[PDB]
Amino acid sequence: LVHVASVEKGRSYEDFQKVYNAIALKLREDDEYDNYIGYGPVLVRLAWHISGTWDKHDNTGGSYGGTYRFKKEFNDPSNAGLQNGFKFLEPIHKEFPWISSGDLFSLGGVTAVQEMQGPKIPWRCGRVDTPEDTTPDNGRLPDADKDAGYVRTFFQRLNMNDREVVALMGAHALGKTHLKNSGYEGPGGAANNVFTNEFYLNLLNEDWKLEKNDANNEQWDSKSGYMMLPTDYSLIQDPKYLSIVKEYANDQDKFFKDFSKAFEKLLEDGITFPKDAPSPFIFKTLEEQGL
Ligand code: HEM
Repeated sequence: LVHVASVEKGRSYEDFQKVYNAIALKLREDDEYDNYIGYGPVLVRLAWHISGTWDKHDNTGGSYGGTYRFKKEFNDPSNAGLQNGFKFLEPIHKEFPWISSGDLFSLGGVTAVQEMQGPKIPWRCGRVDTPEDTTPDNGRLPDADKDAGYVRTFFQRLNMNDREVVALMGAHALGKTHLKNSGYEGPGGAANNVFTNEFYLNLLNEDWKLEKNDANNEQWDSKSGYMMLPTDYSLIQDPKYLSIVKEYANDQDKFFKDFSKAFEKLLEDGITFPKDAPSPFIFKTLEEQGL
């Protein structure tokens, strides 16, 4: 399967910076969502789940085709709760009907991270919508109730290595688990709509307790009111993972730099970019624009 990036006709940096600003302006406006967390965390989760279907072996799945717009992927049990990120973006797609679905879902994730004061993420245009029959089947996204060997093995399919996996998981400092979506409940920290390295700090400094929640699932709970998933706590159980966790709890700039590279790579897996294709765009935030 080859998927070649095709820039939307005649579009350039300024067009996509207009779509960025539209998403970012609505993130500021619709602030009440999920008890004032706002839409940013569900939008970086949506960009991860449309990319996380990729399989390196046959180049199926991935962010290129925008296939989450089809019922099979929209109704995947693993995507429960992401309909709220879709409905947030649907106004903006009506306003810029020329951007492809893959591009709009991935730029929403980029915009949310930078607007929640994360690192800049280089983003590239050119994903092309593909037919309903290209939609990957349910079951390619990871279970939460498993251990470190499962996480390592699952992420080899998206060929991410240990460092990349640990840098990507730092995004679980954002938002929260919702019992009616996943059977898990609670936030992982106090700053859950500002991008920081707090996931790593909480993992190493809190007093975790294995408890059973109302959906009868086990999760790691702390006195402070935070929770960690079994696959999250996995990172301090494995010796290779645990020493990268310590590296990111001791250096927030290295965390930001490595997250930026692994999230771009995540979003680009499966796509062939021609050598005459434009460079990756670095978008300015509303704040850097005085907007
Ligand atoms: C083995 C890996 C992973 C598993 C099992 C997993 C699982 C989960 C689960 C069960 C939730 C709760 C969903 C809900 O109830 O609403 C969640 C939320 C979230 N995850 Fe993951 N995740 C994984 C990796 C990642 C990665 C790599 C990213 C992003 C780079 C990510 C970003 C998020 C975000 C931002 C949320 C919060 C959503 C919200 O607030 O609504 N996840 N994760």
